[PDB]
Amino acid sequence: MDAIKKKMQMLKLDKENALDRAEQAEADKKAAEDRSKQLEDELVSLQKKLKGTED
Amino acid sequence: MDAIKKKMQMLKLDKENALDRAEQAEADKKAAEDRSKQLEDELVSLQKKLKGTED
Amino acid sequence: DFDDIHRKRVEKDLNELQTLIEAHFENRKKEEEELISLKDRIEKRRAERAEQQRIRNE
Repeated sequence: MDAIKKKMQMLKLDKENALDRAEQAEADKKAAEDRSKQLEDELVSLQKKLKGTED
Repeated sequence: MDAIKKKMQMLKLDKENALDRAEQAEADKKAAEDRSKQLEDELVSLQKKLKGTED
Repeated sequence: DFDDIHRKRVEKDLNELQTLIEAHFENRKKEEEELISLKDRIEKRRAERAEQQRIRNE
C-alpha cells in the first residue's frame, strides 16, 4: 500500500546502519588486538635482550 | 496478512543481531586497548631497568 | 552522528508514510462505505423494480 512501504524503508535504514556499525566495530577490534599483540611481542624481545645483557 | 509479519520480524532480528555484535566487538576493543596501555607502561619501565643494567 | 540524523530522517519518513497509510485507509474506507450504501440502495432498486414488474405482470 502506502504507509507499509515507508515503514519497511525505515526498518531497512535501521538494518543498514546497524550492520555497518557492527562491521566497523569488528574491524576496530581486529586492528586493536593486532596492535596489542605486536606490543606484547616487542615486550618479549625486550625481556630477552635484557636477559642477554644480564648474562 | 502473512508477508508483512515475517519480513518485519526478520528485519528487526537483523538489526538486533548487528547491534549486539557491535557491542561485543566494542567491549573487546576497550579491554584490548586497556591491556595494550598496560603493556606500554610496563615496557617503558623494562627499558629503564635495561638501560641501568647496561650502564 | 550521521547515523543519528539518518535515523531521525528514516524515522520521520516512517511517520509520514504510516500517516498517509492510515489516511488512504480512511479515504478508501469512506469510499467503501459509500459503495456499500450504493449496494444497499441498489438492492432497494432491485426490490422495487421486482415488485412493480410483478404488479405489471399480474
